[PDB]
Amino acid sequence: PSEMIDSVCMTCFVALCPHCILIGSHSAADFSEHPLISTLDAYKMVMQDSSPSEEALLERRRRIDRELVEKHRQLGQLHSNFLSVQKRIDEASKNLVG
Amino acid sequence: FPNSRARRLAGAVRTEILNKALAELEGMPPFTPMDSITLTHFFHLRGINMRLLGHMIRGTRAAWLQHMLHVEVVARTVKRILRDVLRSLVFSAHGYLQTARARMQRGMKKLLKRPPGYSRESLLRETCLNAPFDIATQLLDDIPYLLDLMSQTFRHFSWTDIVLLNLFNLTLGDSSESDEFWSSFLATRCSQYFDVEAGSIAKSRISRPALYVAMQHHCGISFLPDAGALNTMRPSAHPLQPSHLRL
Amino acid sequence: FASMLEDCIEDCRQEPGLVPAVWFDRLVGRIVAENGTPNDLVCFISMLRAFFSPIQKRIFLFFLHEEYARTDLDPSLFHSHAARRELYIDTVRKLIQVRMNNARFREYQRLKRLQEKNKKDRKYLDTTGLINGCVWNGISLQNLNVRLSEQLIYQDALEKEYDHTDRRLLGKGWISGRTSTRAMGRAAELSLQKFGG
Amino acid sequence: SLVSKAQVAIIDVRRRLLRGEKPKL
Amino acid sequence: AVLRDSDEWAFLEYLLQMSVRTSRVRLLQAWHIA
Amino acid sequence: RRHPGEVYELFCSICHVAVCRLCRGNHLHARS
Amino acid sequence: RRHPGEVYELFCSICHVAVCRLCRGNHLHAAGRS
Amino acid sequence: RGWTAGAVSSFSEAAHPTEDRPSLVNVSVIEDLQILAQWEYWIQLSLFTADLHIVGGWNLATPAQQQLFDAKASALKGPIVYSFLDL
Amino acid sequence: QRCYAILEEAITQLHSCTEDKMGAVLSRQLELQREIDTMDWSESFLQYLRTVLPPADFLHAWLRHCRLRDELDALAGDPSMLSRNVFPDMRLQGRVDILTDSALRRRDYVAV
Amino acid sequence: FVFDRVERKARERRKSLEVLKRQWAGGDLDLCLLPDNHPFNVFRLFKFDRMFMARSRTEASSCGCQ
Amino acid sequence: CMNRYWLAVALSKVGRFRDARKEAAGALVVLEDRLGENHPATLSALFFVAELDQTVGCEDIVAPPLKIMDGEDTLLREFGKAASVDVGELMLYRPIGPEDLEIVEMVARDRRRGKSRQSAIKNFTTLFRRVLSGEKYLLVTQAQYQDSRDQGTRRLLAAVKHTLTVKMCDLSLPIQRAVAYRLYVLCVSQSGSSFLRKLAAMDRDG
Amino acid sequence: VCKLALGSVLAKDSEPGETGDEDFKSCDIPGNFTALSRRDE
Amino acid sequence: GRKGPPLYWKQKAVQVPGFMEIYTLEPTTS
Repeated sequence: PSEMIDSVCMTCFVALCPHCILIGSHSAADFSEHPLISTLDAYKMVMQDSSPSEEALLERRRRIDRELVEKHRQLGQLHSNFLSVQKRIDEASKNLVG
Repeated sequence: FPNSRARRLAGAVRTEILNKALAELEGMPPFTPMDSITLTHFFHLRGINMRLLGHMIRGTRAAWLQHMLHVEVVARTVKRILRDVLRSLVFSAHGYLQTARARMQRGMKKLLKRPPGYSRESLLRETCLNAPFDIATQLLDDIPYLLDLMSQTFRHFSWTDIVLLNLFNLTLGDSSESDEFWSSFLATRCSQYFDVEAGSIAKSRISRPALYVAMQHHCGISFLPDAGALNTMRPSAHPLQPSHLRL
Repeated sequence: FASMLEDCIEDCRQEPGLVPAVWFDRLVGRIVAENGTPNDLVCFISMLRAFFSPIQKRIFLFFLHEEYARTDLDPSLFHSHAARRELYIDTVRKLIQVRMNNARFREYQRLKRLQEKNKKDRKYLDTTGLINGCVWNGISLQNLNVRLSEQLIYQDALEKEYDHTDRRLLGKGWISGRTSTRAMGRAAELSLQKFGG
Repeated sequence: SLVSKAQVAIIDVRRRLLRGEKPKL
Repeated sequence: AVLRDSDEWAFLEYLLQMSVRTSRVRLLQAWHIA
Repeated sequence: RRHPGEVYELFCSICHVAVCRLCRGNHLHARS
Repeated sequence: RRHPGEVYELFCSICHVAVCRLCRGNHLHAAGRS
Repeated sequence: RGWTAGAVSSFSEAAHPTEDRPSLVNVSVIEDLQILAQWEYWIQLSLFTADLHIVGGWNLATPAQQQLFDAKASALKGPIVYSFLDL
Repeated sequence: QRCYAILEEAITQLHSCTEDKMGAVLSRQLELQREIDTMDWSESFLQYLRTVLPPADFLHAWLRHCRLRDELDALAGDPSMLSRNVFPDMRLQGRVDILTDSALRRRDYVAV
Repeated sequence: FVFDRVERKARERRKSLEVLKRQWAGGDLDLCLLPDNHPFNVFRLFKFDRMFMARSRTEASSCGCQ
Repeated sequence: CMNRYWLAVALSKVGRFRDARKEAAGALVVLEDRLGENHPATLSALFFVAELDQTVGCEDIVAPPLKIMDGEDTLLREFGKAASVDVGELMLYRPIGPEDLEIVEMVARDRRRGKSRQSAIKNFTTLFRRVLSGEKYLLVTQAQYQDSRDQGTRRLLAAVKHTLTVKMCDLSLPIQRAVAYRLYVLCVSQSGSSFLRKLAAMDRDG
Repeated sequence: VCKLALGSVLAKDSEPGETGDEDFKSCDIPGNFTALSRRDE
Repeated sequence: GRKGPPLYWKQKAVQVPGFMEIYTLEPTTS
């Protein structure tokens, strides 16, 4: 406490201070896999919804929605085949009893 | 060999004499055959061979008698799964008479290397018996049997007791490996033993205690708990333990 | 191409000589301009099965797209088989290693007894079950894989008697999506790509 | 090497404080 | 057998589609039997 | 139809069928 | 600079020159990995 | 026993073969602020309330037990859902 | 009566083969339908926090929310595969004939 | 050479084993392997069968011979 | 001449394929003219000239350029796999699509690789003919001799596998489409009548 | 917090006319699946 | 008498040598 947040790690989504990068969490051998910025820039990306997590959100929208389209067609084809063979039963009943 | 009319004694015992013994049995006579042994002496005295459980299933309308035969076909399939696992593990080491799968496996030298109590192939007995590897691993398993063997300080056991209980818990239990057994091994082995295709055999539409007494007589082993004891327990992955055996 | 089986070495032959380039010209000739033999289909299948790259086979299948307008069955069926064989070879390796370490413990009891008695005396696809998979084949043996892998965690610390997510204590961090199977989260990777170095 | 060994001790201490590991009263 | 997209193949495909009175019938193969 | 996505552009006039931008390569008479 | 404008994407290890998209399958050491 | 203090497993099949129970619970203390914070935003999400703030926590499961449950869930080919129940 | 016993045996085979075929796909479809609606619900809470929190509270809440998305990434798995290689492959086969005994006499004369 | 307690209960196991073996069953029994060239092979059907002769090893009624 | 052959070996191994084909061609010409045709030196050089004619004609069909190396361009990330890097794996899970056919029609119709495939076919057939002709007759001199036959048949199998790799990879797209449709009518016939199942799997007896 | 391993799911999805969760309590889960789901709005 | 290092223990179970009774010990702790 009593040091203010000036940095937000973007690969960790955690808030750090200058003392919190020397003694605290992001203190060992790091950087080039731990990007940090100013929190003013980080606030700009939430409002303009263009953060890497906001458009990784959108990638996950496309992946799951495309898989819903394929699964809905698979329910349709399995239901069509189930009442296809059921129709073969009904024709077999009208034919064998006939 | 069938001469010219033995195909007619065969052709009637499966089509009309079968459907007659079924017709008596769906009318519910006074004291319909109750256990498995009265059911077998029923069909045997009528002349129908017992290995036609598939045809007797297909010829019945009543949902009762569907379940009675579903007890019988599973009981004899688990009987043969019990038998061939015991045979394939005894005659498998190296010498004299041994099973065909034990001779065929020339591999396993590509994995074990010589840098001993191990006779090499002794480490992977899961492949000598005639089942797929996923089913086979729980057939030879001891991890859910520690607590009971801890407590018994008098009664000895055998490995034959362990492979017994692995088979009984994979058929009767609330285990997910028990669901695996009914979906890929017990269903397919019923189809190639008694002509009962894998769709009809399901774990849900069978009675847990009546199938258990059916294994009491077919498999040739008697347990201390009865049919009513299994109903009055909480469901469990391996509900049957070594101390539940008598002789 | 070499071993094959009987009946004019399996892929159908002709007049003696007939160098394999013009022989293969005959083989594609019988299939299209049809006057062929029952083993002529096994020619072009057995040759295509071993000679094309996986991309070349995928283009060959893709010429059929009137029927089967869908794609990517090949990577899906390859990933199921790659998961199955990788799961199989690990589970047997854990099972054998559990059984050597446990019988090493029985020998460890035996050696301390023989010194105790002495001391008192001195005193490419290969479809098996991955297709039409609905009988839940994964649950049976992945359960054994999880139990046996951490069984070795027990057994290792019996030998020694004889921190992959929350690394900020060390000073590294808590990278999002750092579960044991993966090395970088989806949002964390895409921050490394464009939003930094 | 002493700084490396001192981190191995100190991190092991911090891991025990997260569990709570109250000192010998 | 009639080759794919040949002259006889188009005659068989059009004659089939015209008799079934639909466009969803397609010829898979046209083996000669004569 | 022999490949989706892009539209027809030209004409064949020997075997009467529509020709796309990728289609003339497998056309042996490619002019007419 | 020998195929104009398609941007490099990876490196060749045995010969010290980077690899473009068009020349990846026919590079100098295109075929532990190079 | 000198066998550490709760950092390995439970052996669900091996310890309770006749009983269908999850595990025996531990106590611990959650004083890590980042874990305490992520649990707070979980309850804030579940209740639509930007007024709820956490006062403490108690992990009644070892981290090794959490990993064993995660691998069993993927073995079941099913995900993990957090259920926030009243006591 | 032996008509309807054979025909319901085919019906029981049809309903059992459809139950475990559709079971693998319907379980995956409801898995992803829950997956869309849970994360869409999570965005509704962040939109509420956009309009209610001051800029200091909302930045901390946004850091919380990015970890919330990535923890939902981990606690979702990726089975795929088995729920994708099941196909609508069901068909009816059989040979049922009503035969007189003297018709069975003629069948055996042709056969063995 | 395994524990003393389990040595004495294995010794107890083989001790109780002949008690089951005798009294109501015959008082242990001797076996002849009877190799597969005997003229008892007519009683045999398959080429992998194993025949065993059984002498009572008791007072019996001098009948035995199973 | 042996210097010129191994220089083409080093140039083919380093990667420059045109100047190694030219250098091995001059070595093959002078070694053929002076020192016969059935020498293993001549057979190794002519197998080498054929081998580069294989490699310069089939590197594009086996490995098309495509649009790989970009996550959303090779699945992988869509299946949960966290990148692969290695091109031998990126080719393996690349799905074929309607947009790749500009490159597919490019590679199959590329003239430089096509007539290098044809020049490959000519050189492997002469290699196969010479190995078969030289293996008909032994050599009779005054010395103890080994088998000298396992290398002769190994070069024959080399001049059979390599001929069929070139000749099958050099197939016109209308021909490959007709073969693929023939395998389709074989495949769709299996759920059919007894006469249809046998006739689609040839069986042209009746 | 009950971290639960949700297995294969069935939307029971009680039909309009239901008086409560009596169908979501007493019904036996089919052996194909291991879980049940209900939208309560 | 259940105390000490778990490699050796002593044979109490009917055939289990003693080193599998750590495979049944749930970690009770407070």
